[PDB]
Amino acid sequence: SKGFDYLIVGAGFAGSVLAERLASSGQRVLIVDRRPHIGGNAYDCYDDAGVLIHPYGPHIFHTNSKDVFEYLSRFTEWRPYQHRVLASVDGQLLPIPINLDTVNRLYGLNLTSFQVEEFFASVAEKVEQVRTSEDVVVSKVGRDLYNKFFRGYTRKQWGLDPSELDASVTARVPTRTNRDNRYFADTYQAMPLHGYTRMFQNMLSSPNIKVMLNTDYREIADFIPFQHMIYTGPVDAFFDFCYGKLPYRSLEFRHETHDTEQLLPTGTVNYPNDYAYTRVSEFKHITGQRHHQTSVVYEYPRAEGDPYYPVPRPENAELYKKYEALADAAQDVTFVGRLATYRYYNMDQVVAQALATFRRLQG
Amino acid sequence: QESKGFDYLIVGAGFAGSVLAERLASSGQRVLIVDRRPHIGGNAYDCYDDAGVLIHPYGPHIFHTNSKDVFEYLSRFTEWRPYQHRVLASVDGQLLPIPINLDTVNRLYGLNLTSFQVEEFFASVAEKVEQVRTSEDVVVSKVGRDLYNKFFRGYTRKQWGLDPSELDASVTARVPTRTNRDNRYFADTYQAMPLHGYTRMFQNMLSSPNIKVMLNTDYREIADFIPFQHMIYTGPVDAFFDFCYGKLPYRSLEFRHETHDTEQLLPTGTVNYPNDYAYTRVSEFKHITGQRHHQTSVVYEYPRAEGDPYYPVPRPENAELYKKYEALADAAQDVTFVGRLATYRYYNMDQVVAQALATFRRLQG
Ligand SMILES: Cc1cc2nc3c(=O)[nH]c(=O)nc-3n(C[C@H](O)[C@H](O)[C@H](O)COP(=O)(O)OP(=O)(O)OC[C@H]3O[C@@H](n4cnc5c(N)ncnc54)[C@H](O)[C@@H]3O)c2cc1C
Ligand SMILES: Cc1cc2nc3c(=O)[nH]c(=O)nc-3n(C[C@H](O)[C@H](O)[C@H](O)COP(=O)(O)OP(=O)(O)OC[C@H]3O[C@@H](n4cnc5c(N)ncnc54)[C@H](O)[C@@H]3O)c2cc1C
Ligand SMILES: O=c1ccn([C@@H]2O[C@H](COP(=O)(O)OP(=O)(O)O[C@H]3O[C@H](CO)[C@H](O)[C@H](O)[C@H]3O)[C@@H](O)[C@H]2O)c(=O)[nH]1
Ligand SMILES: O=c1ccn([C@@H]2O[C@H](COP(=O)(O)OP(=O)(O)O[C@H]3O[C@H](CO)[C@H](O)[C@H](O)[C@H]3O)[C@@H](O)[C@H]2O)c(=O)[nH]1
Repeated sequence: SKGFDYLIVGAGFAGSVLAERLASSGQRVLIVDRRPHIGGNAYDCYDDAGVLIHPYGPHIFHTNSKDVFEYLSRFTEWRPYQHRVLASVDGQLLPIPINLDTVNRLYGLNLTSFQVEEFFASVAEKVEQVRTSEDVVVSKVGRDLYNKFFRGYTRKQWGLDPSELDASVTARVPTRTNRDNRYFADTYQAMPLHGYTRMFQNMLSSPNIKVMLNTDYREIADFIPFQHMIYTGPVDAFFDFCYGKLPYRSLEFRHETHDTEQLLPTGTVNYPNDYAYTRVSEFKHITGQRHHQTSVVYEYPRAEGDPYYPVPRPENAELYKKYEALADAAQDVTFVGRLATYRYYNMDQVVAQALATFRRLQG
Repeated sequence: QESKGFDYLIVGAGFAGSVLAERLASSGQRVLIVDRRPHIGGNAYDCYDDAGVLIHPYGPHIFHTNSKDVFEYLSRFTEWRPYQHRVLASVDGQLLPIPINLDTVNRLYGLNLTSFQVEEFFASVAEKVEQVRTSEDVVVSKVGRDLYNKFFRGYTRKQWGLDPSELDASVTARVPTRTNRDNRYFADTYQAMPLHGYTRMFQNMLSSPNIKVMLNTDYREIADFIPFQHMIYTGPVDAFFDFCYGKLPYRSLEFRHETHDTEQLLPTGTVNYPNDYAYTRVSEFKHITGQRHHQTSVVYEYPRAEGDPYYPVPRPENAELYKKYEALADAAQDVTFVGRLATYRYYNMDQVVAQALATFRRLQG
C-alpha cells in the first residue's frame, strides 16, 4: 500500500461507523484518536475490582430506528434492558420523567390518568411561543413541578437557568399522564451483551482499517498520504478557535466501588435539588453483570475539560453558524458527530448520521 | 530531503517493543509502535472473557525473575499480587510435582527416601554421557531412563514434534531436577503477577505523549510512506528477510478456552500431560490471577507445526539457519532486532525485558 483513501479523526460512533462502512466498500482507512482507546465517550472497560464500567458516564443504548438497531446487530449481541431513573425530591425516590405515580406520590393524591391530565392543565402556564427550556416545562406541568424537578437540575448541569437554554434541552424529557416509568419509550432498548468496546473492536476489525491511538491527527497529517478527511472532533478547535471558543459543557467523574451487591434501587438516581453531583449510576443494573461488589459513578458538571455537550441557545447557534460555514467550505473534509456538527445527539442518532454520510460519500 | 518523521518505528508491542518504546519515549524520542494484532502486549496480552474472567488468550503467563532491576523497572507500571506457580504432572494416574523432586519419586514408586538418599538413588539410575548436548542427555544423565520416559520424552515429543534427542540440551534443562521438597515451578527471588493484569501494565508503559500506537497493522503496510529514522523489529527474523534462506522453524500453538460453572476445576495453576491426550497442559487462570468469581475459565494448549510463531526450535539444524539470518540482521544498517522471535531465543518475559533494557543502553551509547 502507498497511502490511505480516508483519514478519520475520532474513533467514537461517528468515526468507527464510517470506518466500518468505507472499509467494507474497499476503501483504505486510517482511524486516529488522541485518546489511548477506541469507542470515544462510549468506551467501556473493567475496573480494578473486575466490574464493567463506563468511564465517561452511563451510556444506555436506545433507538426507534430499525435500520440503526439491525446495523449495530452485525457487531454485537444484545442484553434487553429498559433503563429506569428515580429523582430524589422531598426525600423520596420518584419516577422521572414525571408521570401519574410521580404526581400521586409527591402530593399524596389518588388521581387517575384522565384526572392527572386536567390537573396539569390546571397548573400550566400559558406561553405564547414556546422557545426556552423553561417554556417547555412550565407550559406543560406548571411552576412547582418545574421547580422541583427541572430548575435546580438544569442550573447545576449547565451553569445556566432553563430560560437561558433552547427548548430542545428540557424537552428531551417528556412528561406523561400514564404510568410508564422507563426513561425511554423507544422501540429498541438493549445493551451490547459484552459491552461497547467489544462491539467497537468488531466494528473496526476489517483489514482495510488501521487504528492509531494516543494520537492527535495534527501530529501525522503532514506526512501520511490521504485523499479525504472525516473529522469528528469539536469544530471550533478544527479552525483554531478563530471566532472564539464555542461553548461545550464538560464533566468530572468520581468512580467508587462498594462491598455489597447493590447500592441503588435503579440504574440512575438524579439529584435536582441536593449535592454537588447531578446523579449517581450503578453499572450492574445496566450491564446485567453479576459480581459480589458494585461500582457506581457520580457526575459533577464542569465548565472546563473535554467537551461533552453543545450548549443549545441562540448566541451559540449563531457562533456555530460561522464555524459551520468554514466547515462547509473545507474542501476535502466531512464533519460528522455530536461535537463536529455541534448537535446534542444520542448514540443512535450519531449512528444514523454516520450512515447517511456514508451514503452521500458513495452511495 | 524528505520528512525525518519518527525517530523510531517499533514493530511489535510485546515486551520487546514496549520496553524500548517506553525508554526511547522518556528520552524525548518520537515513537511509532505498530502491531499487526488488534491489541498491545504481544503474547502476554490479557483480557476479560465473555463470563467476566480475566484470562490469557495465548496461554498462561507467569511472571518470575531473579533480576532485581527488571522487577523494579516493571514496578514502575503496575502493583503486584505475590504468586508462586505450581505445576502437577499427570503420570500413572496420579498428580505429581514437576520439577521432579523427593516427593515425586517417593509417591511414584512408593518409596520413603530422605533427601540424602534420593541423590544416591538418582546416581544409581543415571546414565552417563561423556558430553551433554541433547535434551535427552540432560535428563537421562541426571534421573535415568524411567523418569525420563515418564515425565520428559512424551511431553517433549508432543510439544515439539521432535524427540528430545533432536533438541539442544537447553530445552529440557529448563526444568531442573531437585533432591529437596520444593514444589514451585520456579525458585526465582521475585515471583508475582501484575495486580490488574498485563494489559493494564502495558497501557501504562505506552502512555507517554511521545508514543503513537498503531494496531491491526503489519509494518509492511506502512513502511513505504511513513517516515522513520530507525527501526526496532521484534517479529520473526526469517520473514523480515523474505525467507531468503528458507523457513526458520518456529513452533506454534492452538488454544482451546473453556468456562465451567464451578469455582475451581484444577488443584493448581497448571496440570501437565506428558503421556495422555493431544494437549500438553490445562491451566486455570483464577489460580494465577487470584481473581474471585463464581465461575472459572481454563485453557487447553495443542502444539501446532503451523500458525503464529511462539517458540524458536533450539537444535543444530536451526541454529545453523539462524546464524545466516543473524549475519543479515547485524548488517542491516538502520534496524535493530530484539526479543524472543527476532533473535531466535527461548526467552521468558523477564529475560526479554532485560534484553530490551540492554539494547536501550546500547542505542543511547
Ligand atoms: C455522560 C454522557 C452520557 C451519555 N449517555 C448517553 C446515553 O445514555 N444514551 C445515548 O444514546 N447517548 C449518550 N451519550 C451521548 C453519546 O456519547 C454520543 O452520541 C456519542 O458520544 C457520539 O459519538 P461521537 O462519535 O460523535 O463522539 P465522541 O464519542 O466524543 O468521539 C469523538 C472522538 O474524537 C476524538 N478527537 C477529538 N479531537 C481529536 C483530535 N484532534 N485528534 C484525534 N482525535 C480527536 C475524541 O478523543 C473522541 O474520542 C452520553 C454522553 C455523555 C457525555
Ligand atoms: C504459551 C506461552 C506461555 C508462556 N509463559 C510464560 C511464562 O509463564 N513466563 C514467562 O516469563 N514467559 C512466558 N512465555 C514467554 C513470553 O511469551 C515471551 O517472553 C514474551 O511474551 C515475548 O516478548 P516479545 O516482545 O519478545 O515477543 P511477542 O510477544 O511475541 O511480541 C512480538 C510482537 O510482534 C508482532 N509482530 C510480528 N510481526 C509483525 C509485523 N510484521 N508487523 C507488526 N507486528 C508484528 C507480533 O504480533 C507480536 O505481538 C510464554 C510464552 C508462550 C507462547
Ligand atoms: O431529572 C432531570 C432530568 C433531566 N433534566 C433536564 O433535561 C435535560 C436533558 O436530560 P438528559 O437525561 O437527557 O441528560 P443527559 O444527556 O446528560 O444524560 C445521558 O444519560 C442519561 C441517563 O441514561 C439519558 O440516557 C440521556 O438521554 C443521556 O444523553 C437535562 O440537561 C436537564 O436540563 C432535569 O432537569 N431533571
Ligand atoms: O512436564 C514437563 C515440562 C517440561 N518438559 C520439557 O521441558 C521444556 C521446557 O518446559 P517449559 O515448562 O518451560 O515449557 P513452556 O515454555 O512452554 O511453559 C510456559 O508456561 C508455563 C506455565 O505452566 C511455565 O510458566 C513456563 O516457564 C512458561 O515459559 C518443554 O518444552 C519440554 O521439552 C517436559 O518434558 N515435561
